[PDB]
Amino acid sequence: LVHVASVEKGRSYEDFQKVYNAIALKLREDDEYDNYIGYGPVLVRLAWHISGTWDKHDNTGGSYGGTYRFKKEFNDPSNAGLQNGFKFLEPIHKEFPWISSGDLFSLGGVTAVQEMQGPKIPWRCGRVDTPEDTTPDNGRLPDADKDAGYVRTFFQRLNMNDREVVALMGAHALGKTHLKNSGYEGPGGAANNVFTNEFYLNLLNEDWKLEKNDANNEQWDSKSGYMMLPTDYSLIQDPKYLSIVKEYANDQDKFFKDFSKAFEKLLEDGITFPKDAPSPFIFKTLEEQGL
Ligand code: HEM
Repeated sequence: LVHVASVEKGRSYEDFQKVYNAIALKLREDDEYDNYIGYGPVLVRLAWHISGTWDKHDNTGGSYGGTYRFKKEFNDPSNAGLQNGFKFLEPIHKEFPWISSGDLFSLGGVTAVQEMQGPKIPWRCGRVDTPEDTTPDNGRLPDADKDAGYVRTFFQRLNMNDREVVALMGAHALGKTHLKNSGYEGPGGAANNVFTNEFYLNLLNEDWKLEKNDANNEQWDSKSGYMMLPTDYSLIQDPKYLSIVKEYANDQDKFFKDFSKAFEKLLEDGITFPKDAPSPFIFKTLEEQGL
């Protein structure tokens, strides 16, 4: 399967910076969502789940085709709760009907991270919508109730290595688990709509307790009111993972730099970019624009 990036006709940096600003302006406006967390965390989760279907072996799945717009992927049990990120973006797609679905879902994730004061993420245009029959089947996204060997093995399919996996998981400092979506409940920290390295700090400094929640699932709970998933706590159980966790709890700039590279790579897996294709765009935030 080859998927070649095709820039939307005649579009350039300024067009996509207009779509960025539209998403970012609505993130500021619709602030009440999920008890004032706002839409940013569900939008970086949506960009991860449309990319996380990729399989390196046959180049199926991935962010290129925008296939989450089809019922099979929209109704995947693993995507429960992401309909709220879709409905947030649907106004903006009506306003810029020329951007492809893959591009709009991935730029929403980029915009949310930078607007929640994360690192800049280089983003590239050119994903092309593909037919309903290209939609990957349910079951390619990871279970939460498993251990470190499962996480390592699952992420080899998206060929991410240990460092990349640990840098990507730092995004679980954002938002929260919702019992009616996943059977898990609670936030992982106090700053859950500002991008920081707090996931790593909480993992190493809190007093975790294995408890059973109302959906009868086990999760790691702390006195402070935070929770960690079994696959999250996995990172301090494995010796290779645990020493990268310590590296990111001791250096927030290295965390930001490595997250930026692994999230771009995540979003680009499966796509062939021609050598005459434009460079990756670095978008300015509303704040850097005085907007
Ligand atoms: C083995 C890996 C992973 C598993 C099992 C997993 C699982 C989960 C689960 C069960 C939730 C709760 C969903 C809900 O109830 O609403 C969640 C939320 C979230 N995850 Fe993951 N995740 C994984 C990796 C990642 C990665 C790599 C990213 C992003 C780079 C990510 C970003 C998020 C975000 C931002 C949320 C919060 C959503 C919200 O607030 O609504 N996840 N994760």
